Amino acid sequence: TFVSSTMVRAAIRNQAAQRYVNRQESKLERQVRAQQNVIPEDPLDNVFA
Amino acid sequence: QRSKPASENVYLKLLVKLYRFLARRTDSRFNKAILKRLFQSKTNRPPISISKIAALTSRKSASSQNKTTVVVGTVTDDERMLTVPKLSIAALRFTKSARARILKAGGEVLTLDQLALRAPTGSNTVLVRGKKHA
Amino acid sequence: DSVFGSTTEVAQLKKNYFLPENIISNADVTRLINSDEIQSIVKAAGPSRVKR
Amino acid sequence: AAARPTVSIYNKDGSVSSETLALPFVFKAPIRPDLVRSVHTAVAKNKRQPY
Amino acid sequence: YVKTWFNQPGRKLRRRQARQTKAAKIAPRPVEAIRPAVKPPTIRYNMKVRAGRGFTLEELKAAGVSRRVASTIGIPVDHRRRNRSEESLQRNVERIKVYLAHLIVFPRKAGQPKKG
RNA sequence: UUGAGAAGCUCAGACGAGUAGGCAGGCGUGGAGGUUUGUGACGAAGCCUUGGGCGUGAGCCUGGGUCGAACAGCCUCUAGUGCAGAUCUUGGUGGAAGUAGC
RNA sequence: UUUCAAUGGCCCGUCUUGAAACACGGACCAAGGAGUCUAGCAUCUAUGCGAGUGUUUGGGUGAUGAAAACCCAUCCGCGAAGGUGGGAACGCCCUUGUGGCGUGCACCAUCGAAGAGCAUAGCUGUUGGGACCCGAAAGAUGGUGAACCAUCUAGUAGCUGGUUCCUGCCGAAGUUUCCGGAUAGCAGAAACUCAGAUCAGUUUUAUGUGUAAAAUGAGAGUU
Repeated sequence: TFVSSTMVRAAIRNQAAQRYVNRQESKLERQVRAQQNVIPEDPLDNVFA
Repeated sequence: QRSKPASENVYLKLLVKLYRFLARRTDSRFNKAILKRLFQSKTNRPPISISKIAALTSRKSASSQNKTTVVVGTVTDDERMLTVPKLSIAALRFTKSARARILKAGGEVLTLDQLALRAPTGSNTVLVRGKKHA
Repeated sequence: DSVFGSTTEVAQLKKNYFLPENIISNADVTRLINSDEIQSIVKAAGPSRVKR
Repeated sequence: AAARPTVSIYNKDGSVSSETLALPFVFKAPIRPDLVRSVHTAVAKNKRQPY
Repeated sequence: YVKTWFNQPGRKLRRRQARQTKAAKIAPRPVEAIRPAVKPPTIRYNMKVRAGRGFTLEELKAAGVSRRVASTIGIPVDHRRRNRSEESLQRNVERIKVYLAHLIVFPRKAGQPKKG
C-alpha cells in the first residue's frame, strides 16, 4: 500500500532535482540555435564602412 | 464600433492610414478585412507559429506555388521543427529567431507595407490567424 | 555602431541586443499610397467635396 | 530604409574634412514619441526623495 | 513594522568605499582571499561547482603547503570539509597550485643574533 | 477650388425627459521635466469695480482703481487638487440690545 | 445697472414618505475640511520581447548631484509538459452577372482521437491592511491626590450625519422563480452569423380557445 508520506516527500525531490539541469540545458540550447539562426553578412553593407 | 485603433504605435497609425485608403478605394474584401484586424486588441491578435504557417501552405495537396501568407500579428518560430520550408510571409512583427529562420532557408519576410505594394487587392494571398483560445 | 548594434548584427558592448525591427519599412505613407503600384488599381475618384 | 550614407567631420577651424563616416544603423531605428514619453515618464521618477 | 530601501544606493557606495580602504591597507595582496571549488550537497545541484570556505588539510598537504603557513599567504583552511572523491581532491589541489604559480612572496627581515 | 491638423475637410437623415447606474470629452488649483530666444518697476501676483468681451457650461480674456516683485500660455509628469451644508474645526461678525440688567 | 409695469414662481440639503406631510440640519462671512497610501488577486487595454520572460538581492561603473544613468555574473520566479460539412480570404473561370470549380483561416458542427506566455504601466473590480470623513459605555497597563491623569489605541458601528467643478450619450429595475442567497429578467460591454434569416405584449387564413400555414412591419439570432 504505497510508500510513506515522507517517502512521497522525496517525490518532489525527484521532481525538483531535474529542474536546474533542465534550465541550464535550455540556456545553452537557446544559445546554440542563436549561433545557427543568424542572418548572413549582407556583403553590400561594407561599401561605406 | 471599432474605427480607430486603441494603439499608440505611431507606425501602426501609418499602416492603418494606408489600409484605410485601400479599403475604401478598392473592391477587394482582403483590404476591408485587413483594416478591421489592424483595429483588434493585442489579445485578439494571437501569435501564429512558423510551423502552423508551414502546415497551412503545405496542406493536403500542397502545391504551395508562390503564394504569400499574410497575418496581422507576430510570427513566432517553432524550434520543435528543424526543416523550415520556403515561405513568403507578411506580418506586423516577426521574432529575430523566426525572421532569421525564414531568411536563412528559403524565401523572404515582409511587412504589411511591402505586401500592399505587391498585392494591393490581396492578389493570391493566404490570410491566416493564430489559435484564439490560448 | 558598437554600442547599439544593427538590426542584424549585435552590439559588441550590449550583450545579445538587436536594434528594434519596425512595423513598416517605408515610413512615408504618402509615397505608399500615391505610388503607381496602388494608384493603378484603385477605382475611380469621387469629388473631395460633394455639392449639396 | 534608404537615407544619407555618409556624414562629414568638421575640424576645429570649422572647415569640412575629406574623411567621412557611414551613418550608424541606430540612426534609422523607429522614432516613437509615445514610447519615449512613457519611458521618460518612469525613468524621471527614479531620482526622487521621500516626503 | 515596515522597512524601506532608500539607502540602497547609499549602502552600495559604502561597500565600495569599504573595499577601497581595504585595498589601500593591503596593496599587493588581493582584496579577496582564494576559495576552493566544491559541489552543493543536494541531488538538485550536485552536478554544479561553486566556491567553498577553505581548503581541507588533505588539500593543503597534497598541494605541498603546511597548514600553519597557509593562513599567512592567504589560503584559508576548513577543518570540517573532507575529501571523499579524488576528483574533489584534484579540482582543489590544482586550484592551489595555480595560485602558488602567481604568488609573489615578499621576504621579511629576520632576527640574526651574533651567537647561536 | 486651393477644403491633407486623414486626429482634417465635406455630405445626408433621424433624434434629444431622467433617478440608481454605466460610458466619454473637458474646465480649474499646487508643484515637476520640456517649451514660449514668454510677461514684469514704462508695474508681477493679488484685490475691488453697474467697463468691454468669450464659452451651452465649468471657466476665460481684457479696460479702469488700488497695488508693489514676481508670474504665465502650451506638451507631458504628479497630488495633502475644486464645497453651501457634516447640531462640521478655527477666527471674525451681527440681529437679539442699549435688552436682561447692574 | 437701479427701478417700475404686466405675467409668474410655496425654503434649501438630508432623511422620511409612491408622493408629500414631515421631522431634522441652516444667524452671517472667510479659511480648513472627507475613495486616499500601500501589499495581494482577477479583468480590460497599451508597450517590449516571444518558447521564452524578468538589469536594480548584488557586483561593475558613473569626474559636469554620483541616491540618477549605463552595463551583466551565479542562481531564481513564472511558462514550456486525422477525415466530413459550414465557414474568413483568395485564384481559376464563364452566361460573364448568376454561380460553379476549387484552395479553405479563427471556429463550429460532426465522425474523432505543429505551445503563448513573461515583465512593465494604466483602468475598473475585489480582499486585506487605521481604509472615504465624523460620531457607542469602553477595557487594560501604569501613575496622581471612589476621584483623576497618561498610553496601549488608528479598541469596537449593520447605525447617524456629511462626502466638494462642467457638459454629452446610454439608463433601468423597482421581482418573477427556486430559496439570507444563488437564478432569472431589465440595462449595458465584447465576441461571433447571418438580411437569400429570422422574427413580432401583430393581425389574418384554416385545421382541431389552442395549433398550423397570408398580410403588416422590422435585419435577426446567439456566446
